[PDB]
Amino acid sequence: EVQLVESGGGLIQPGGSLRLSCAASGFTVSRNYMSWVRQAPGKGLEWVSVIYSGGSTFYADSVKGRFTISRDNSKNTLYLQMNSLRAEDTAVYYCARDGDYYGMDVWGQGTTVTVSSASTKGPSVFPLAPSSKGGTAALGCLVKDYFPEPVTVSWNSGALTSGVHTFPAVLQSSGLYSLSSVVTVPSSSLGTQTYICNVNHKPSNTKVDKRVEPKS
Amino acid sequence: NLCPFGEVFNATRFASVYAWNRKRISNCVADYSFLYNSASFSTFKCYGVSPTKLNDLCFTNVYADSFVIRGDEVRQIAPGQTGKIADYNYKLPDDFTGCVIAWNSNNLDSKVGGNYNYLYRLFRKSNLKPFERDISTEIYQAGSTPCNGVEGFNCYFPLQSYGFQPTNGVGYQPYRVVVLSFELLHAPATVCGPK
Amino acid sequence: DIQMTQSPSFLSASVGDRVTITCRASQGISSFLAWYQQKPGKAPKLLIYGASTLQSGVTSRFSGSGSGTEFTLTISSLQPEDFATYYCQRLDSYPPITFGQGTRLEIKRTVAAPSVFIFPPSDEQLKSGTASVVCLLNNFYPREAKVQWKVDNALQSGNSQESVTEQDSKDSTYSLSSTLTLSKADYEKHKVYACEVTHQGLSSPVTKSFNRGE
Ligand SMILES: *[C@@H]1O[C@H](CO)[C@@H](O[C@@H]2O[C@H](CO)[C@@H](O)[C@H](O)[C@H]2NC(C)=O)[C@H](O)[C@H]1NC(C)=O
Ligand SMILES: [Cl-]
Ligand SMILES: [Cl-]
Ligand SMILES: [Cl-]
Ligand code: NA
Repeated sequence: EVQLVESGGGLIQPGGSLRLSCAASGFTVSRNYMSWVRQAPGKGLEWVSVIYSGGSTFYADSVKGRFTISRDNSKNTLYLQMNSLRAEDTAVYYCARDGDYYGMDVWGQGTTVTVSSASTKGPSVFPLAPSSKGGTAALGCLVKDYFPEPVTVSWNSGALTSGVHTFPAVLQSSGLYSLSSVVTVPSSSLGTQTYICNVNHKPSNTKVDKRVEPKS
Repeated sequence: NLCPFGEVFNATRFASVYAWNRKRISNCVADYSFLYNSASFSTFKCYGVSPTKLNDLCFTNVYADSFVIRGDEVRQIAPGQTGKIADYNYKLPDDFTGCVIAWNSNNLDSKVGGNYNYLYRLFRKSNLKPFERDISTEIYQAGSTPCNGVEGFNCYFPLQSYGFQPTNGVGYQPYRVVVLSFELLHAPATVCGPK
Repeated sequence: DIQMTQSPSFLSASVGDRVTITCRASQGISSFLAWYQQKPGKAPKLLIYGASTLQSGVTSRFSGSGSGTEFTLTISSLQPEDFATYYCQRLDSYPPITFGQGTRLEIKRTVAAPSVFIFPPSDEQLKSGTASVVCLLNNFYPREAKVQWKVDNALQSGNSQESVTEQDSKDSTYSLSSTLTLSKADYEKHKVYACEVTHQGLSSPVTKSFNRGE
């Protein structure tokens, strides 16, 4: 089979070091241009590094002097050693067999790198209470100040799935993530049906059930 | 008896970099004035030798290598460089003694719709030694399966055309390059300056 | 460096349509251009190289054209697996190596105005010293929408963040959440909190507001 299998990504503090690996099958690493390309959350593709079959190596300006691309022919494997990591290095990293004029035809599955000085923390869950004013109301949960990703949100232990929008988390300037999960329900159900959001954040072993009801 | 530097610098056709031309200059009087006065070259860099004193020096032999590359790649025609050209097409030694001269030739080597005569070697297992010339056209094997002379997966034709178009940015436009190598050995010096 | 600019950023189409997306190089690069496709959470897939050569195994419905500065990717008959993001790349394995910023191809539907809701901060959060006010824009199309926070009729800039869902799998709309963050003291220094939503489906902007307290 022709494939690239990546590993080595993970969570690390700024200034730390991480090695990514990329095992190849279906072609020889030492005989090709091999490139690393990364993709920050919600961004486009950024070329990181390349190694020629003859051994020449090149780097993008953003990582030059901090990253080192290398290979092991006996294992047919590409490596990227990342030093002096910074928050903006956070990305999914892909390896690829590069062909210059022939483009990059074989890509790995990607491995995720997160560089942050934030402490691991479970979220606070606050209600987004249905307004007191077709009769459809909206309610929700604000899942605030957690790290790292991800959290999962369900409603009424899975029995409420229709009309649920759980938004992508945003990274706050504090380094902690925040997310909202909302649901539209019939206004007539506000008095009778109980609505509970179930928030799971496995990195902190946090499970929260927050009851969302009208306010006064 | 003046050295035929005009046959090299003013040649109508230039070679591809992978098949760079070498002219052996010997038994003649070398006048290097055409390099100083004109300011018609965009690159004039000398190593191991003083540029302004070339007319005062004698040498055992001179070599004039000539080819065409991209402007972006002229920086690779120097000692200690890396990249597709220096690694797979034309390699200078670390102790190079001579000069590199280059000028933009977009009006001569670019053609509308792409000029496909100038090529560069794109695939090669290892780097070139200094002054090595690889003219092989065998299909490059990128995997374990032999190619048997047919292109396909893991089987690339090793040369790629520059396809010079006049609309190219300056970095992707053709540049003509002449490398003068100066050889001083324990032999009679056959190339001297004026007087 | 030679820049690579893709247009447009978001492009909506239907199944069966003929679609074209454009990539512009700031300087001529002959035919040294590649086209890639990427679906969310997956790795890029090489579609075209040499501006016009179809990568083996890729369906013939993809065609690349152009040479110099203007390049186009054309999908002759749009199939549902084509909805993805598309990138271009200058072909030259030597720094700098530049990709276009991408064009997301999305499912076209009719215009739907957002239903807007505002949520004051909970008392529980106010106990902690921070106030998050949330504005929800539910089930709208197209994605372009503008949320403007107003605090006592003063337009707020630099203290809000927003998030947009993926296109809903069954009705093809989007939803947007915007969060305005203040300290407790700043929040208590003002009365009227409002979000004003402008969207193609609204004749005029819709404002949802509350007065701090009741
Ligand atoms: C290449 O050809 C050019 C053009 O014919 C030569 O440059 C001219 O040389 C004559 C002879 O001294 C001068 O009178 C002209 O003024 C030069 N013109 C320009 C535009 O430079 C050049 O010498 C030739 N190069 C070689 C190495 O023979
Ligand atoms: Cl390699
Ligand atoms: Cl760009
Ligand atoms: Cl839009
Ligand atoms: Na020479």
